[PDB]
Amino acid sequence: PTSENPKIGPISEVASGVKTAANGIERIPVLGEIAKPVTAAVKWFADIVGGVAAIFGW
Amino acid sequence: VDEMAIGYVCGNPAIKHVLTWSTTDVVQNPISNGDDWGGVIPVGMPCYSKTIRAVKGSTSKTEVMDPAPCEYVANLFSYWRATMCYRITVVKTAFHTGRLEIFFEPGSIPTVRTADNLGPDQTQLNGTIAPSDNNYKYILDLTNDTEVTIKVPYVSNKMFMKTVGIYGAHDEDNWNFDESFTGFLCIRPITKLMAPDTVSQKVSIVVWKWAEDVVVVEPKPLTSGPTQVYNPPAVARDLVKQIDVSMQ
Amino acid sequence: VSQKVSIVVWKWAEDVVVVEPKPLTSGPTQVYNPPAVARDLVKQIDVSMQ
Amino acid sequence: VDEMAIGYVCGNPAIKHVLTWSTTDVVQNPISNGDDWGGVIPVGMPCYSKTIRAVKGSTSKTEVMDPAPCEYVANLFSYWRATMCYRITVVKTAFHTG
Amino acid sequence: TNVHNTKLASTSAENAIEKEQITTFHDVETPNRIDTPMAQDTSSARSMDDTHSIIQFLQRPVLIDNIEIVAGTTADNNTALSRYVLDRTNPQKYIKQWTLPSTVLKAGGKAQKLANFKYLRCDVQVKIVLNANPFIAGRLYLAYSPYDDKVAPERRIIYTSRAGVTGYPGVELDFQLDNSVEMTIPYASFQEAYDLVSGNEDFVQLYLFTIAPVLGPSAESANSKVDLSVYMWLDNISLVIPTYRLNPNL
Amino acid sequence: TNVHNTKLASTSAENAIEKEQITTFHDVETPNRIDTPMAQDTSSARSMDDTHSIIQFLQRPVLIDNIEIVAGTTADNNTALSRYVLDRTNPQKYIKQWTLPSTVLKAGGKAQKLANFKYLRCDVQVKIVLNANPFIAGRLYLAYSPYDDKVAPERRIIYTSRAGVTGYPGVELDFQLDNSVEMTIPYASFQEAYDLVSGNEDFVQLYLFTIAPVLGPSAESANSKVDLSVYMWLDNISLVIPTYRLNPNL
Amino acid sequence: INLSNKTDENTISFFDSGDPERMNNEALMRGCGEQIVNLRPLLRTFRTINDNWSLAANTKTPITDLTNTADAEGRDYMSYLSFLYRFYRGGRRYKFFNTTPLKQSQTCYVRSFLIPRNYTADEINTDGPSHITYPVINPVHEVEVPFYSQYRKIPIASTSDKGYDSSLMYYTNVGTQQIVARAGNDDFTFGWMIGTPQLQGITKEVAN
Amino acid sequence: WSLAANTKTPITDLTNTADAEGRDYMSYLSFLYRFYRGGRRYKFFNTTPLKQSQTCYVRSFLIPRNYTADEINTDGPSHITYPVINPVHEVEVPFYSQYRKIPI
Repeated sequence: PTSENPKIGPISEVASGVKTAANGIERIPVLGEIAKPVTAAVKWFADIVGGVAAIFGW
Repeated sequence: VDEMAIGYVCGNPAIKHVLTWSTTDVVQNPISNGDDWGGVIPVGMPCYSKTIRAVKGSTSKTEVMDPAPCEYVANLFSYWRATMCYRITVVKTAFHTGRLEIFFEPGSIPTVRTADNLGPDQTQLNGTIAPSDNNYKYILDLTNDTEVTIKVPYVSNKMFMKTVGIYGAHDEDNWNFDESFTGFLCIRPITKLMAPDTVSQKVSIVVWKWAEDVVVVEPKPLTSGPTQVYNPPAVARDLVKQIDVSMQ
Repeated sequence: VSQKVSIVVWKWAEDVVVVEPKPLTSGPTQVYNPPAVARDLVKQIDVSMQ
Repeated sequence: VDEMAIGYVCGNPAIKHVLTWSTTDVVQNPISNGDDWGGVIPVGMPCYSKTIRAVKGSTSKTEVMDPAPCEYVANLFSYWRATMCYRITVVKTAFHTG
Repeated sequence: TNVHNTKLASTSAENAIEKEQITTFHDVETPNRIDTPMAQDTSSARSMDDTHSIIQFLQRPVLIDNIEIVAGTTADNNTALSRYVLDRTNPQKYIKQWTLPSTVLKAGGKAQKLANFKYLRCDVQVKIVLNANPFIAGRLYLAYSPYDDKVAPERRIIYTSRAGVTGYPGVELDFQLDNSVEMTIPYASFQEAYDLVSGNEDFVQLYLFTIAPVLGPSAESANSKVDLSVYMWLDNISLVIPTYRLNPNL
Repeated sequence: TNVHNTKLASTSAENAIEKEQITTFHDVETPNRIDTPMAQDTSSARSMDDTHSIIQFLQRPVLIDNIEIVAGTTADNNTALSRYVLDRTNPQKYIKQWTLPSTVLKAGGKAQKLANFKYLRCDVQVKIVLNANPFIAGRLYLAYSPYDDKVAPERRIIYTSRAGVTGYPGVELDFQLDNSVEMTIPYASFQEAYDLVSGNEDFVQLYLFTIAPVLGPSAESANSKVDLSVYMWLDNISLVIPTYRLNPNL
Repeated sequence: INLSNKTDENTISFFDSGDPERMNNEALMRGCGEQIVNLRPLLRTFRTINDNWSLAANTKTPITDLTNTADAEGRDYMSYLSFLYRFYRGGRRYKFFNTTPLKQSQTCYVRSFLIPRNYTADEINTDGPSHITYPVINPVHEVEVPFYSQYRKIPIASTSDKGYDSSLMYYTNVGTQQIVARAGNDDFTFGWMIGTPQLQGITKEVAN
Repeated sequence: WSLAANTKTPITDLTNTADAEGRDYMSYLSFLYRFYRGGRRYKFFNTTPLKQSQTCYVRSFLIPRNYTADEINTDGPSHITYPVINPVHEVEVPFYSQYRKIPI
């Protein structure tokens, strides 16, 4: 994208995997718009499954 | 399903017209019987219909609107652009027959302007003053069929139209209403309603409204006041709530 | 024929460079708005900083 | 086209002199007839011409200028450097010579 | 040379001929034009719809007439088509007659587009939408007679028999079978084109006859009736030769 | 089945939708048409000329004005363009002014073709043919000012200087160099198309100024003069959306 | 003709027009500069529910005091869009801009705690996570409330249970005035769609 | 530019005056053109000489051009500053238009 700021936008954009115009009448799933299963996709659950030292207070 | 999507909300249809088509209604005359905007369907997302709730004690004259899910969303924004879709269903039997003219006229609507409201002028929409010959239309035969979905793509000399609509529209304030709609559909008979004496001498014309291909421009309303939901009071003597806008 | 001819002169610039974005004038840049009548006084813009 | 470019604005010509050249005008004498800077063309971007609008009631003596698109731009800046171009057209017939 | 927002006076090629649509300018030298540099289309009209032509405009259906025939009426619209016609004081009865192509040229704002044109060739397209509840019966015959107003009486669709009328080019129009009929009347002039200025002549008459009157219940009722609506437009069109004259009839 | 000159009543497909240009007929069953068998074009209109469209009709030059400036006249048409304008009671003098695009929509029978249409996008093409014997000299400036009637006075081509006027888009028009000038005024509306029904608004004014008055012999004579004729037409046209309404102004 | 009342499901679109997506985009690239495609973004924006909320000194004020009023008005997005749905989930964000006109104490501070919804301050402790600001150096609080719920979806209706999701307490050692703007966290969304209510427009008290 | 307390002041009040003067670039350069597009930026540096309230704050909203404050709601996107910690507002106005070009 064509910016003049060294930071193109405010946040980091996470992709989706949806395939519909977003303003259209066609019914679109909400699970494709964000994907946040019960996995290491969320930070804290990843920290638990990896048993990081912070979840123990270190 | 994502139910917060503008296409899922504005894609939920709602009944905005239920007209009565009698055997006496004249050809090339809008079907005015039954409802507050009889025959004339302002083509747009905003709300074109309102009623005035009066309470005496002087009178307060509160105005109430009839939004469809497409008109609820548009009210949150200033300008709109969309493709307006209308399912015009007729409640009849196998023994009612008739033709129905549904033509689109761009621009301003012929309005009878009231001190507190705004409605159509049925005298200026007859086949003599309003010939439907140079007009996009769909002649619907009611011999066996009942309905037709008419989609009106966005046509205007503006990239976006206003979302004000009927809000604060009256004899003095009528500009923002005209610049909130691309035109209007008028439902007129081409052939009087034929009906035996063994069935009803009148049919109902139900019209559902919804939008496609929607874009909304700025997240601020064009209204004099903020967005306010009408909470019906218990008794008719009761005054309605007004929200404090004093910033101090 | 006429005993006089007109000498029209058009003016324009090429190979232009301009140095600083501030005028050298005693006062700011002001466009002349012709008043209606010749008795009318012209507008003067307030330059008082307080 | 980019119409905000200094070369597009300063490249729009404008009439700053319309002089009258009569049969009586003397050789090697500037053609002074007709306009406020007769014969003399100050070579530069800035404006060289102004008139004084006087209004009495004492007098205020407001001065007004005649900018071309090149002189309108220069007034926004302090110093200028440019190549000045002048199309000197004569309104005549096939029977005027000189 | 390279100046903007102005075209200065200059010499040019010494023999110029610019042809706009029908006007042809000869100039001693090529005009000194100023056009817009790197022009754009800053509108949206080409995105809203297609730009219709005059041929398209004249192809638009126009509502000409709306008829309502009631049963149990000894009127010309309901009285049927007669086996014989022995005299002209007793001719065939019809529901409605149309002089063509006038009835279309004088309708739907078509005269506004035919104006400033001298010659026309067109076919007339007719569509009738009838509506009658399932308890009403009947049968009409839509036929066209060329030169009916200008041809001898013995040769007219009026003043002939039912078997003669129904020998004309037409469409049988039953209420419960054919709720709608279409008809193409060809270019009926004997000359190479319709004259839209001088000759206000009509060349084909369109008749709507009645084979069987409206058959409804014996009990008198406002519902034993049928409603008609006639649409007309042109087809196979050719407007060619301009002119400053107009027909005040249209 | 095979019968001629008639279409008998019959059943057909139970859901028919015929779309003519803009009208769309739904019928319970397919209409029972009668068309001409092995039809022909028995006219010659297609051989005489081409059938012009509305875009072509609107591209036809129309004579708008004929001006005649005489020398030795202190009239607004001959008095020249002034170095300064200090007051509005003393503005710049012009030969003729034109509100656009109205002056063209209301000319040459173009309103007849623009009728029954709601939106327009068009450029205005101007051609001036001047004629002046070889013994007359002079120089005019044809310029156009957008929103001149709606913009603040200080921003108008009227109420500005000669160097301001000649800073506008225009054509220098000398009598002995440029006997003819052309000009293309673009689509000047700020909105997506001209509204031909509701908004009778004009967006660009066309001015014909005088740099140098008519220079002719000292001896008074009826021959020391020039005659002008202004032609106008449209270009880059788009008529899109029909309507039953009309502007009574046109 | 067959005696029948049927639906053929016929659809007609007028005008021989171009692609609405392309034209809409062209329009937004000239008159908007953005394209709103969903209403959760409006639940992320912050909008005012009260532009002056006065409080008493040394008083723990649950913000339900204010949001029970605001949710019925329809002035903010979290209220206007709540009339289209029945359920909601996720946390909420509140911003309190100081507008206190008078000086009460040398050191004014704002403090916020958690509280189960529909509880009173006399029913809950001032423990747990808190956030403290000083309106003189930071006149904006910017606290956030997580979704600490017993249920995966909260109804906008009433319930038998109470204190099943978290809310906010607001404490000021002095009488302060606030611009109260709220929004949803990056997980807030509303439930499943229903019909619209009526809208309230202009009121014109006329002399009779 | 002095203002009154608890008063919503449209900046047209000031820009209608300024555009005719020719003092700023957005006005001087507007006399060369007829159309414009795009948004605008405004900076408000505080020069208030007197103290009225313990807590002074500046707030800015959107408004359609040539409207009055009595014709518009105080909703939509806003920006608030406190002149004592931040004496410069630095708000920006987008091009929220029905038209692709606005005439002067």
